[PDB]
Amino acid sequence: DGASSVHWFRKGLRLHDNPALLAAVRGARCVRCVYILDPWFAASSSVGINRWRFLLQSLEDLDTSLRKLNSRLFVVRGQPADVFPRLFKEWGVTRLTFEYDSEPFGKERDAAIMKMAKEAGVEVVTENSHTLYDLDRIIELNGQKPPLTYKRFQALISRMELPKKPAVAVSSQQMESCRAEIQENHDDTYGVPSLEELGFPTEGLGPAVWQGGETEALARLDKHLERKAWVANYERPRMNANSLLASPTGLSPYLRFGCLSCRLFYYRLWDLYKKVKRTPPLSLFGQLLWREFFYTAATNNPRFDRMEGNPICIQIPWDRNPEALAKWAEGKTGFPWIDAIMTQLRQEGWIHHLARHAVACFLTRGDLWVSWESGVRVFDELLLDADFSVNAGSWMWLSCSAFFQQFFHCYCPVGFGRRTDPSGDYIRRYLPKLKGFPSRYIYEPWNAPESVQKAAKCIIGVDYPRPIVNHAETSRLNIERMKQIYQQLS
Ligand SMILES: O=C1NCCN1C[C@H](O)Cn1c2ccc(F)cc2c2cc(F)ccc21
Repeated sequence: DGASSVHWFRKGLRLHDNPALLAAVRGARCVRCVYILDPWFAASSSVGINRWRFLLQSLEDLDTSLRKLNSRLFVVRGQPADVFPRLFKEWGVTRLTFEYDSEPFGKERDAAIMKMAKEAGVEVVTENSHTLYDLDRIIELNGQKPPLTYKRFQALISRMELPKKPAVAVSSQQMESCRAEIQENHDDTYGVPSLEELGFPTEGLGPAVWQGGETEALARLDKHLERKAWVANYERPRMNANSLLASPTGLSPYLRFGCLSCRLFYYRLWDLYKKVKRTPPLSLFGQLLWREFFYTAATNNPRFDRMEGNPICIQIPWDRNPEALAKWAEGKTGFPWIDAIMTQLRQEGWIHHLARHAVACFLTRGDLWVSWESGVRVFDELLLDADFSVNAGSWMWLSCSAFFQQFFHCYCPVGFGRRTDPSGDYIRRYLPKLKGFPSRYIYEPWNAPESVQKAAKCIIGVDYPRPIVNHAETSRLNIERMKQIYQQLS
């Protein structure tokens, strides 16, 4: 008997490698794809324009793909626990499918939905295609606790099956054939909203730096895996000035929203390795494996993104310093390297991993001694590839709050920028107020003589702030403080 299925998009915003959507379609007489938009989400949230644009463009891409099959995405407004009982009744739903969510809050949401579906006679299929592995299997093999060091994680997955291959494509014919009739007034209720409807400024015609959606994700995957990009990205990567700019082959926002399947990426990367080198090392997959590591650590920890009550996080007496945090968040620290990175993050929504090391170091154990929790919140607002697991996980790792086995140094907020871009043009691009400084002073403009500041038409302390701390004194004190925190544990 043919099901009436609803496939629920949350992440996994794609039609390729979507085993949950396969389960919705197989043996269905009727299928509807829904995204549930909580109309009061923003009331509790301060998420910025770049993440909203990326989400909306991802939903518009799904709707465009569904229109090719004479169907539509249903953007249902409400909270899942409220709308699903109505949808079940009104649409006569017999099956609900969705990609598994490992994050503690989503797991609790989904468990409640599964209870309500069971009560209503609705079958539920979930598939764990957001990650490479069954995270619960990793934890099970580790004595029912997540690994807390990366080598242990690698040992565990090294005695597990390989990640599942990407699922086969849903039949275009099957999907158009089993579609729900779209009403002409679909957009009364179920349309994808425009950015201007969310109060954001009017969008231009030019493309975003990071255009959302599955179509863009797959085009980027293709370019990313061109042989001509193999040396630059996998054989001999270099952290140079050009690396700091958003790359047209970058995949991380698409992986985070599920516009790109991590299993597809994994096996296409393996395929390219085979062609070029004629069994790859684990390091080939490091980007995906570190992501999986943080997902595994997060899934059973509802306090993962907090310090207090987080069982894996050392309790550190961070300063309560809202003025410093606000300066850090707005790029007003007076360190042009830090400020340019935070400006790029706010303007575009992606910054290089080593630039994330730099600004997170400055906020937490390197300089300002503000809790990593506040850095998590700012990255959640602004960073396209941040989610509960990788954001908090990376901040705890970087700040030596969790996963600690050895100390590693924070980069210098002057020297690291100077080395990465000796030209200073990264600074000039994101902090044009500083553009007249010669490259000798542009990373440390408080050291420029008054003659140079006058000719650069930027007087430090007036047109651009003085550095908010003395880095040499502050970082040595902070190192001393952290060392004592850890050595005292004995
Ligand atoms: O470089 C290394 N070594 C081990 C892992 N890794 C890559 C990091 O995960 C990159 N990264 C993030 C990715 C997503 C996100 F939402 C937040 C962060 C983030 C926060 C930090 F404070 C510092 C690094 C950060």
